[PDB]
Amino acid sequence: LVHVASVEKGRSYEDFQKVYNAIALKLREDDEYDNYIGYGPVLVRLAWHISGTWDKHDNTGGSYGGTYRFKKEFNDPSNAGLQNGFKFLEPIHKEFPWISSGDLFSLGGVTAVQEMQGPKIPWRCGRVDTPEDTTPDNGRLPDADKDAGYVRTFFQRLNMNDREVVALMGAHALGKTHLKNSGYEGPGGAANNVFTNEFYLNLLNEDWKLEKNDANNEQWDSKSGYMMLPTDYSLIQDPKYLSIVKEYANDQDKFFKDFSKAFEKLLEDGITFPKDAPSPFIFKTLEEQGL
Ligand code: HEM
Repeated sequence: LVHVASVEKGRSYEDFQKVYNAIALKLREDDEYDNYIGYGPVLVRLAWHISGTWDKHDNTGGSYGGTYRFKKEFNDPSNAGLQNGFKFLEPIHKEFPWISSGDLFSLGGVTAVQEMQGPKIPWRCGRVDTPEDTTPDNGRLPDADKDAGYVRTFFQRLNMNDREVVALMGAHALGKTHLKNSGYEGPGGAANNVFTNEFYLNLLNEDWKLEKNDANNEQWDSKSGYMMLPTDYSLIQDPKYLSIVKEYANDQDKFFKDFSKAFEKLLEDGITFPKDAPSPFIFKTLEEQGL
């Protein structure tokens, strides 16, 4: 399967910076969502789940085709709760009907991270919508109730290595688990709509307790009111993972730099970019624009 990036006709940096600003302006406006967390965390989760279907072996799945717009992927049990990120973006797609679905879902994730004061993420245009029959089947996204060997093995399919996996998981400092979506409940920290390295700090400094929640699932709970998933706590159980966790709890700039590279790579897996294709765009935030 080859998927070649095709820039939307005649579009350039300024067009996509207009779509960025539209998403970012609505993130500021619709602030009440999920008890004032706002839409940013569900939008970086949506960009991860449309990319996380990729399989390196046959180049199926991935962010290129925008296939989450089809019922099979929209109704995947693993995507429960992401309909709220879709409905947030649907106004903006009506306003810029020329951007492809893959591009709009991935730029929403980029915009949310930078607007929640994360690192800049280089983003590239050119994903092309593909037919309903290209939609990957349910079951390619990871279970939460498993251990470190499962996480390592699952992420080899998206060929991410240990460092990349640990840098990507730092995004679980954002938002929260919702019992009616996943059977898990609670936030992982106090700053859950500002991008920081707090996931790593909480993992190493809190007093975790294995408890059973109302959906009868086990999760790691702390006195402070935070929770960690079994696959999250996995990172301090494995010796290779645990020493990268310590590296990111001791250096927030290295965390930001490595997250930026692994999230771009995540979003680009499966796509062939021609050598005459434009460079990756670095978008300015509303704040850097005085907007
Ligand atoms: C083995 C890996 C992973 C598993 C099992 C997993 C699982 C989960 C689960 C069960 C939730 C709760 C969903 C809900 O109830 O609403 C969640 C939320 C979230 N995850 Fe993951 N995740 C994984 C990796 C990642 C990665 C790599 C990213 C992003 C780079 C990510 C970003 C998020 C975000 C931002 C949320 C919060 C959503 C919200 O607030 O609504 N996840 N994760």
